[PDB]
Amino acid sequence: QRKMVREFLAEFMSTYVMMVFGLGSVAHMVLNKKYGSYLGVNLGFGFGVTMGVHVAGRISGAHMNAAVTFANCALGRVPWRKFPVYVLGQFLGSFLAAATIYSLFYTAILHFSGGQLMVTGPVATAGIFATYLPDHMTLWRGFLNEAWLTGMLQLCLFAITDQENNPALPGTEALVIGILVVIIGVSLGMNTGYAINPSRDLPPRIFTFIAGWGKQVFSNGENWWWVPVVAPLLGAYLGGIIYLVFIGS
Amino acid sequence: QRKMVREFLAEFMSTYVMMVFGLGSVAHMVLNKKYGSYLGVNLGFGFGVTMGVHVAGRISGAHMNAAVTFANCALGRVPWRKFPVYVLGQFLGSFLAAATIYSLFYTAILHFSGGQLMVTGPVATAGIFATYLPDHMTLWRGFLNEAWLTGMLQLCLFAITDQENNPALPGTEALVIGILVVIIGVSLGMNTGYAINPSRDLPPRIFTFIAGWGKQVFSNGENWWWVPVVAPLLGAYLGGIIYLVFIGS
Amino acid sequence: EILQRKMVREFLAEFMSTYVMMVFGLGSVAHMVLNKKYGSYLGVNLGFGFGVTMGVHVAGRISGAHMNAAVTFANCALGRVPWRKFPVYVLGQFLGSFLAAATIYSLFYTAILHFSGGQLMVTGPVATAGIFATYLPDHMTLWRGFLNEAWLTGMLQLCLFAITDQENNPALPGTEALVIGILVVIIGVSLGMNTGYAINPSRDLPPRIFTFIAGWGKQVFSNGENWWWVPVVAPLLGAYLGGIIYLVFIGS
Amino acid sequence: QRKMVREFLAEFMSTYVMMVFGLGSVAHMVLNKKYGSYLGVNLGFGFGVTMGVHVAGRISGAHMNAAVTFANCALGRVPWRKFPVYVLGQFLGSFLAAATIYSLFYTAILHFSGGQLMVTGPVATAGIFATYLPDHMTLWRGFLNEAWLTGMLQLCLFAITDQENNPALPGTEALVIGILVVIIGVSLGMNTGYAINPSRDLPPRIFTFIAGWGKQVFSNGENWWWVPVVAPLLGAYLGGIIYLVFIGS
Repeated sequence: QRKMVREFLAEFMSTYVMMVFGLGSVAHMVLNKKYGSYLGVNLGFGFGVTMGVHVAGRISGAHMNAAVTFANCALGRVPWRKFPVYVLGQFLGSFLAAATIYSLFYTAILHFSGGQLMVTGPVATAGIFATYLPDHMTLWRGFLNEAWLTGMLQLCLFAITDQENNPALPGTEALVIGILVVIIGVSLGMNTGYAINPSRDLPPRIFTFIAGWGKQVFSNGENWWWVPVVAPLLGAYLGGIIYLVFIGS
Repeated sequence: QRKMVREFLAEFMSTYVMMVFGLGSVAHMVLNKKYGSYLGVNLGFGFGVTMGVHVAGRISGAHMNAAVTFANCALGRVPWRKFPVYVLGQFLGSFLAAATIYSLFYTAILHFSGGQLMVTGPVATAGIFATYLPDHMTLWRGFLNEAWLTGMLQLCLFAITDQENNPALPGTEALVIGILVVIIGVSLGMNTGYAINPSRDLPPRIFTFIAGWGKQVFSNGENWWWVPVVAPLLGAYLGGIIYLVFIGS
Repeated sequence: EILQRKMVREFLAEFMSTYVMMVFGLGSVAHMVLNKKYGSYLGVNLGFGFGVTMGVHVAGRISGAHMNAAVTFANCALGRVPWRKFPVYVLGQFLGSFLAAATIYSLFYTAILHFSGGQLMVTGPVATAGIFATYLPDHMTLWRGFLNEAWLTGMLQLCLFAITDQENNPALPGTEALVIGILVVIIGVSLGMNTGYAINPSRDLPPRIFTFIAGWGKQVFSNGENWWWVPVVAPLLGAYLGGIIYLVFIGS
Repeated sequence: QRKMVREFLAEFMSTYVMMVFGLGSVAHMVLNKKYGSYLGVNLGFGFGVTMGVHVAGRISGAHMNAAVTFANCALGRVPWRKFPVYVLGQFLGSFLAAATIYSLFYTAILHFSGGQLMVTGPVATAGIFATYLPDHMTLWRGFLNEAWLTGMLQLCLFAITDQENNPALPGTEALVIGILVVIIGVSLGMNTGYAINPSRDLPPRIFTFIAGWGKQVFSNGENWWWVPVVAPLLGAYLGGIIYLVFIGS
C-alpha cells in the first residue's frame, strides 16, 4: 503493498467509470440519434462525472485527468511527482474502459457502420473515442478551444472546493460538479469536441489506433492528437491562476 | 401486521412506484413520441428511482427488485432468509403496477393498435412494458450487456450509500441515485433498453402474456425471458466484488 | 389602522406559492403549443416542476406551501390541519391562480394572436385554451378521464408524503424543494400524455374560468362531454384515496 | 489590491462566468441545431448562474446582474454609493466576455456567414449577445414583459436569499438559483429572449456594435436596446417590494 496503490484502484475505478458515461454515451447519439441525444452526451459526461468523485477519496486523489493532474502543481498543493503516476496510471481507466464500451457495442454499429470501421464520413464511427474538429475551425483556434475550455474548468473548479469562498455542502459536491460538466458540453461543445482533459483525447485515441480503425485517428486534421494533450496543460495552470488572482496575491 | 410485513409493504411500494414512473415512461416516450420524447425514460425511470429511494426504511433495505437484493446476500449483507421475501414482496408489486399502467393507457392503445394487442411491426405495445432485443443482435452479447448493466450500478450504489468512501448526504441520496438511472440510460440504453432487474422484466412480461397478447411476449429474442434474469443476478456478484476487491478483502 | 397578522398571512403566502407556480408552469404550456421551435413538450414537464419548487420557497417550507386546492383537501380529512380554515387556502391561492392566468395571458397578448388568427380557438389545429386549463385529447371518454386523475392524484401523495415524512427518509431541511417539483418534473415523463396532469384544482378551475371570461366561450367546459367537474372532483377522491394508501402502510 | 476593489474581481468573474456559459450557449443552438439545442440556452444559462453564484463574497456580493444590484440597492440592502462598482466591473465582465465568445466561435460563425455580419433575416447573428423582439413583438410587450422577467427573477430570488422564510441551505443556493433561471428560460423567453438584467444586453450589444455589426443592433424593435436596460431597473424594484408585502413582513 500500500501507501500509493489503494488509491490507484480508486483513480482507475473513477476514470474507468468517467469514460463509460462521458465518452461512452456519445455512441448513444451518433448511432441512433432518436434513442440518443447530443444531450445524452453533454449530460452523460457531467452527471456521470458525479460517479467519479463519489469514489475518489474526498481530496486524496480524485483528478481523473492530466489537465488537472498537471495544474495541481502550479502551487504547492500536491507537489510535482505525485502527478506523473496518475497520468499513465489514469490513462488505463480510459483505455481499457474505452474498450469496456467498445466491446459491448459491436452488434450496434455492425448494422450502422456496415462492416467497415471507417474513420471519417457518413457512417464514421471513429469520433466515438477521439476528438476531431469539423469543417469550420483551425488550430489557430483549436488550441484556444482547449486552453480556454480547460482554463475555466479550473476557475470553475477552484470555486466549488476552496472552503474559504463558500462552495458546496459536504456530499452535495458531486451533483454540482457533474452539473458543472453538463453546461460545458452544452455551451462550448459545438467546437473542438469537449475532449477537455488529456485523457479523452489520447487514451481512447490510442485505443482506436489499436482496434483497427487506422492512422486517421492521429492525422485527420494536419496533426491533432497533441492539442487536447498539450493545451489543457498550459491551459489549466493559466486558468486557476487568473482565478487565484482575485483571492490570493 | 408485524415487523417483516412492514418490510414488503415498504418494498412493495418501491416496486409499484418506481415501475409506474418507468413503464408509462416508455408507454409515453414511444406510445406518442410528440408529447413524449427521447429521454422519455432516462429521467422517468431514472428520477422515478429517486421516488422510492425516499420511500423505504431509511438505508437499511431499499433495493426495489430481485436483482440487487442478491448481491447483498452473498457479499455479506441481509442473511439469505431475508432475500426472497423482499424479492417477491418487490416482484409481487411489479405486476401490480403494470396491470394499472394498463387501465391508465386503455384507450391510449385501442386508438393506436386496433383491438388487437400486437407486439411487433406497425403496432408496437410490448416493447414498452418488458424489453425485447433489437434486430441487430443475438443473445451472444445481449447477456454480456445485462451482466454489465447490472454489474456496474454497484460501483455507484456503493460510492453513494457506503459512508466511509465519500458519498452523497442523507437527503442527497435519491437525487444522486435516481440521477444515476438517468445517467445509466444516457449511455447503455441503446442495447436492450435497460432491463437491469428481473423484477422489472418478468412480471410485466408475465403481464403482456396475460393481458391478451399471449406467449409471444417471451418468444421475442427467440428466448429473452431469462437473459436479463441470469445476466443481472450475475453482474451484481461480479461487480460488488470489484469495489470490495478494490477496497477491502 | 389594524392587525394583519393572522392566518391571512398564510392565505397571502399561499397566493404567491401558487401564483409563482403558475407563471412558471402555465407560462411554459404556451411555450410549446405556441412556438414548437423555441419550445417543447418537455419544457412543461420540468418548468412546471421547478415552478412548484419556487412555490415552496414562498410558504413556510412545509406549513403553508400546498399551492394546490386539493393537498389542502387531502391534509384535512386525514387530519394535519383543521377544516374551517380550508377555504382560505383554496379561496386564497386558487383565486391566486385564476389571477396568474390573466397575468400569463396579457403577458402573451401579441404572441398568441399571430398563432391563432384573431380567433379565441378552443378546438382544432389552432387551439389555444390548453395553455390555461387542460382538455382530454379525444383518447378517452370520462370513464378513463376520472380514472387518470384520482390515480394520478394517488400517485402524487405517496411521493409527496415520503419526502415530508421527516420520519421515513425525506430530504434535508433545505432540499425539500429541489425534489418536490422534481416530483412534478417526472410526472411529466411517465404520466404526462393523456389528460396531462391537471391534478391541481387550482390549475384547472381557476384558469378555465379565466379563459371563458376573456372570451374562449362556453366551449371550455364541454370538451369531454363536460371535462371540468372531473379534475375538480377527480383529485379529492384520489387524494383521500391517495394518502390513506400510505398510512395503511406505516401509520395508525 | 485588498478593499471594496477586490470585489470587481468577485463579480468580474461571477459576471464573466454568466455571459460565457450563455452567450456561447445561445450561439450553440443558433449555429448547429444538431450538435446543440434551445434548452442549452435556458439551462446553459441557468446553471451558468450556478457557477456565477459560487464565485462572489458568499451571498451579499454575488449578484452579477446589475438590475438586481439596482433593487438590492434601493430597498436598503446595499450602500447606495457601491452600486456603480458592482455594475461597471461586472459590466466589463460582459464586454470582455462577448469579445471572448465571439472569438471561440469566430471560425464557426463566418463559415455559415460567408464573411459578413447580418443582424436580421436568414443569417441572424447578434441575437446571441444582445436581444431582438420577434415577429410577434412590439414595445407594449417589449417592456411589460421585461418588468416580470426582471420581476419574477426577484420573488424567486429573494425567497431564497432572505434566510427567514424556507430558503435553500448554504450550499443549495447556487444549484437552486441557477435552477431558477433555467425555469425563467423555458417559461418566458419566447417573447423577448429574457434580458432580465441589463448586464446581459447593453455591454455585448455595445460589443456587437463595435464588433462591426453597425447600428442595426440598436434599430430592430425600432429602438430596442433601451428597454432591457430600464424595464429591469424599475421592474426589479417591483419584484422586490411585491415580495416584502406578501412574504417577509
